[PDB]
Order: sequence, then structure tokens, then C-alpha cells
Amino acid sequence: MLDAERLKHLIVTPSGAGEQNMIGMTPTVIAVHYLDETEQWEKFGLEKRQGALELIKKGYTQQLAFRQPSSAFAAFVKRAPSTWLTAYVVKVFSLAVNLIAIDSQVLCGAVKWLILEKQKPDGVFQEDAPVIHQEMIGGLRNNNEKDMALTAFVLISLQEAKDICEEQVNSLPGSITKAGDFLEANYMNLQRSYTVAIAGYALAQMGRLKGPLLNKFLTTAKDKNRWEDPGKQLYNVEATSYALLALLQLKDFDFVPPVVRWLNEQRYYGGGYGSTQATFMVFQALAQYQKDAP
Amino acid sequence: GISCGSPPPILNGRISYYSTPIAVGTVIRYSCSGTFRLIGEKSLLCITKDKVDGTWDKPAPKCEYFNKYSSCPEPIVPGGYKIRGSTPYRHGDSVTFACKTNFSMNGNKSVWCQANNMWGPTRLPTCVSV
Repeated sequence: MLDAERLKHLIVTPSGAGEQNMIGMTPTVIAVHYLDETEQWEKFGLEKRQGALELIKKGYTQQLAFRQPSSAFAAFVKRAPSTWLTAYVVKVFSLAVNLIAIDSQVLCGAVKWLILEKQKPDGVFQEDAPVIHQEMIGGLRNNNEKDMALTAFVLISLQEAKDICEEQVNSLPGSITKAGDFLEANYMNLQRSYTVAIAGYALAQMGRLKGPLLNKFLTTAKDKNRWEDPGKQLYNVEATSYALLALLQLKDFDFVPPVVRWLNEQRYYGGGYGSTQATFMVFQALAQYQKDAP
Repeated sequence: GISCGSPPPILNGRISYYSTPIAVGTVIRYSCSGTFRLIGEKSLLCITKDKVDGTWDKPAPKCEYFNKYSSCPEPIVPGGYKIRGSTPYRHGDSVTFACKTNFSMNGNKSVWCQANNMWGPTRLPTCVSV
């Protein structure tokens, strides 16, 4: 269990463009979440909490200033809206709503945007304006298998937001389907552990990771405990966190602990250049694990 | 603008931190404390049916203390199939349903394994012909 004392530096005043605001918003949001879940608030000063909620809220508001008339986000208003960033924002808010109330029109508009504008007939989500801060997108930064990876990223957001936006966005169940579709077809062909992981969780949430697919996923793990590639410690942490989440979704608790172990054993506590995805995923994953710890 | 009352409290849980007035279209989630399980839909939003006073769209979930020995039977809806939902059903787990072509759904689409090995908090949903 990553110790609250070693995390102080994740409560961060969120400043900047539609990206840096999210960069600074990410760690705070996920940290409060961790402490909430792992109960560690008394250890680390109850009164610091109200403090960070306002901080989060601040992030949230500030972000809204970058929302376009389409209900999608780019770094600034002048810029072409970003498929990834929009997806990322939804992802974060969906988690944030556990802590702060949100405006569901903001979020549901964002989703309806991704669906009707950026999903292909075949079911992939297409990126038209790559995010300036390429480092924040985690493992998607790698070119290879990009359709599949970006499609997984969006899906994971749309599922994470599914339960809020279902009545408002009438195309949403269709989209989830059409994406998961696509992921099934190309899943057997994946090369990167990274992609196997993200897409895995994407399809795990969908009860679609089974038979030879579940097999591909599990056997991709190096040492039955981590999803790695010659890239970076961070990709791998990210990749693994997804994988952990995926395992939780299948409920193969019999295979989980050596994974958690590894994640725990990384001496990594969020924060830094490129850290956004690795931070958000690893504490999301780990907390889910606590909730579900039998 | 149009605005909701307070959300149901949840015993042994938490609610997102908002601040009044609550505007229409506001989500809040509910979670349960470390060793309690959430039973029932977790998100609630403020909506307007009459287009004059806002009201919350579903009941609050409630926390049940986690029973480690709890398990429910495989739940079946005549006329629908289970979409999301992975067996074995231990305490707190959920399942969602869709009706088959030529069936309308009448009821809440998801159920939770209650500590008493029955599915709640509603009745299982009903699918009906056309």
C-alpha cells in the first residue's frame, strides 16, 4: 500500500492551458481518490482534504474554460479540438465525480462529440489534432498499433462515463459496441504488451476478454506479473495498471496478487515528466484493488 | 435555474462534495467505506421531468457490510440476456441486462448481489413482446 506520507507532493495547484491544467489536475484528483479508498486520511491530516477538494474543483472549473462550443477540448480555444484530450477529460471527470459534483452536460456533450464526430464507420476513434504535450498521453506516444491503442483509450473513457451519460447520449451503447467490435478483431494481432493491456481492460469491462483472447493477454505478461516492452518504466506501470484493472474485471483473483506486488514494488509515487498516464492509472488500479480486496 | 433538493444521505458511505444551489444536470456519485459494499446504481443526477422543479433520477444506493460468504444464483430474465456481468457472483457484484429483439424492458436494468444471497435492490427487470 503506497504510503500517504510519500504522496504529499501530488496535491498540486492546477495551472495553465487546457493541457497543463489537466496535467496538474490529474495527480491531485487521483491522490484524493487513493486516500479516500485506502482510508489513509487520518494518518495524513483530515483537514488537508477540504483543502484539496477545492483544489480539484479549481482544476475542474478552470478546465471548463477550454471547452469549445462542440463540447470538446483542445489546449486553447483557437486550436483544433483533440480527440485524445477530450477522451482524457471525460476519463478524469468520471473519476473526479467521486469527490466533486460535476455538470453532466459538460461530460455528456464531450462524449456525444467523440461519438458523432470522431468515431469511424468501422468503429475506431480518429485523432485529428494531436495534443501538444505528447508526454502526457502515456504509452500512446508510440506510433505502432495506434488505432487499436487510441480506440482503447476512448472506449475506457466511454465505459467509465457510460453509467452517467446513458440516457443523454443516445448513440452511446452503439458506439461502445462498435469499438469493442473493432478491438476484438485486431486483438489477436497485437504486438505491444502495452496495447494488449489497455485493449484488454477495454474488452474486460465488456465481458469480451475470453477464450484465446484472455489467453493472449495472460500469456503476454512477463513473469505472470507485469506487462512490459523495451520502452519505459512508465509505459509498463501504465500498461500493468490497466492489466490489473482488467484482472479485477474478470475477477481472476488467483493471478492478481503477484501483479499488485510488482506495481507496489516499483517505488513509484506519481509525478514528473510523462507521468500523467502512469500516475492516473496506477493509483486508479491500486485503489480498485483495495475496494475489491476479498 | 431549475434546482434539486439535497441528495439522499447514505449510511456508512460518502457523497461527492457539492455546494448549493444544485443545478439541473449535476452528477454526484456514492461510494461505500473500506469494508462495506455498494448496492445499487452509484451515480445520481439532478434532472427535470415537469420542467419546473428538479429531482434526482434514481434512488440512493445503500452500503451493506461486506459478507465474504455471500453468493447469489445465476440470475435469468425471460426475454433478455445478461450483457455486462461475470460469474461467480460474490457480495457487491452487479449484472446488467438487455432485452432480445422484439422485447421492451420494464424495470431497472441492473441488479446487485445482496448479503442475503438474493438479487436486489429492485426486482429483476421484465422484458415484454411487441
